[PDB]
Amino acid sequence: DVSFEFEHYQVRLIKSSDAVTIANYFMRNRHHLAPWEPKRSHAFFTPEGWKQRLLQLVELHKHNLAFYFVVVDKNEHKIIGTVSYSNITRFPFHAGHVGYSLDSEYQGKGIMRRAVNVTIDWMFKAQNLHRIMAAYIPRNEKSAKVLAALGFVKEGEAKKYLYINGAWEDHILTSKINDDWKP
Amino acid sequence: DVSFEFEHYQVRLIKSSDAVTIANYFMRNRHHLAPWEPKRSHAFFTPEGWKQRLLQLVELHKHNLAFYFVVVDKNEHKIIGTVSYSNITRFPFHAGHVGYSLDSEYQGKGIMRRAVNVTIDWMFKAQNLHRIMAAYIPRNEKSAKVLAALGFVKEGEAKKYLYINGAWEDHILTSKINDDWKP
Ligand code: NA
Ligand code: NA
Ligand code: NA
Repeated sequence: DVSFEFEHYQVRLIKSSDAVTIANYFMRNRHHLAPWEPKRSHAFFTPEGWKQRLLQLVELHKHNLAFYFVVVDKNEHKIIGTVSYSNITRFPFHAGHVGYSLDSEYQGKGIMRRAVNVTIDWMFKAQNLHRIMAAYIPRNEKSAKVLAALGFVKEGEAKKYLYINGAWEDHILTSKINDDWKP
Repeated sequence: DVSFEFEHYQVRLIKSSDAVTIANYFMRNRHHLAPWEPKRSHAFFTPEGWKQRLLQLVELHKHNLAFYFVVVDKNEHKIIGTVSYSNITRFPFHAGHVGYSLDSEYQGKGIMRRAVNVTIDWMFKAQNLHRIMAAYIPRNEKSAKVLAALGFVKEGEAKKYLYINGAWEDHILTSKINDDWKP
């Protein structure tokens, strides 16, 4: 099954047996991630909430409708990042949205750059997507740099795009196009 | 002295008291190592040979001239690996050579990568080395992957470099440079 390794990390599809570790990761990083993401339900921080979500994701993956990757620190046996491909459409768009997160203690190590690059490559080659879209709040410099480094091209800006922490936030829209897409 | 622990392992400087256990380790891995390393004398595989060797090493440790680390399985109280920093030069090179080995029953667990990573980090930060050199036979894929994972950069190739098991063996030359070295 789908697995990528570099240094002491492993990037792979999330599994049902990840329920506790993924809940631990979002609990651990609750404060760090809170100002950048929409309001989260209680189930989002719990292993029982993730048990249910994982049932849905297994089903989504069966139909090639979603691909939720975790970044594992093999030294620590814990999840330290996520790379999620969602809102996948086939004909006539062949597009998906990518969203990612990283543990607050693993910043500035090029992990997100690598994890996203290897998964985009797989989404293009193994899943035959034509387009991956990403959107980030302009003051999220780390996110901007990652996307630029990976050859995502800025497409414009949607003002007041997503409701986060009680306010509409502008987002830069960016995308990467797969020239080798097969009809 | 210097000590690193992870899982059920400890990486530390070798000591006089290790004479028997280091001997057992090389005697245990004699055959797995013969195709990969230079011919060793008989004394290399005896506790008495190491007593002497250790008296020299203990001395090199004292004047920061050499750092011979062992990897210990704390559960079994056995040495299962080595990481040796030798050929150390201060001004105007600030460089040394790393050589390492792992017990053949302990392969595939990333033990070597972690042992070398944590000690390179110490050589850079606590010993202020500028450069660590490593060289490997191209068909030693296990060694190549360790070095790649730790960010060693290929500098070239030395044909017919070391005489091993009755023939001169080509070696890839690699290094890691400490950008934070202080003059
Ligand atoms: Na953002
Ligand atoms: Na490591
Ligand atoms: Na020989």
